[PDB]
Amino acid sequence: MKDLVDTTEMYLRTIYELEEEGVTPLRARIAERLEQSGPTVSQTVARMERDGLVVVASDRSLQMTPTGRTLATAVMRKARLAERLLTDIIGLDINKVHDEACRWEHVMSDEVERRLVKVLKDVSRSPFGNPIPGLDELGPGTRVIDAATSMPRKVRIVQINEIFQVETDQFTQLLDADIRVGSEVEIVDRDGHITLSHNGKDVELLDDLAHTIRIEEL
Repeated sequence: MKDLVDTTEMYLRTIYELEEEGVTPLRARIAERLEQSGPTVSQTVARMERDGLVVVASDRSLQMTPTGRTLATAVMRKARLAERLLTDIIGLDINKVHDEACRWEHVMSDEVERRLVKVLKDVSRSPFGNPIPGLDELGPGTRVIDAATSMPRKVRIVQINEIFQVETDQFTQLLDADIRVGSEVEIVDRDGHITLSHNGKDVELLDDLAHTIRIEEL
């Protein structure tokens, strides 16, 4: 949980900050920043290149691939929401906030993040002045097929994406129990998702629709 994957996250955060600061992301630069290289950044970077997280450009700068950038962004979002939490609510001494949040970034789930944006006064910037990125990405709430569990719960519909369906029979089925963009009950079992809407009615979705309809926690 934090001694391999989090090394990767630390490296990605460092590259992100260097770009943010207007500094060319060079390996030596990353090395002093993290007080590493002995077990050089070189071996770690080569590993990230294999995983498709970054590419070493012609000069020597590190360019994050789109997937790497998406991961780097989530890490910065978690760190900065942690800083905001540690400062506004916990009240930890500002001189200790940076280091604590650097550890916390590796353990905060997306769900905790969603609650923090709801509980914090302002999530615009961190206490250190930098903007908190990826708030949008947080919330396409999620593919129904994944967000569903054997344990029922309410959620809100962000998109049905009927445009992408081939199996039309369920459109009217949904329309009857309403289900357009409102709370509903989600549940799994024999891998078949059912749904209850504002009108106590059930609709057993077919794979196609279950993979496509996207909800959003509330």
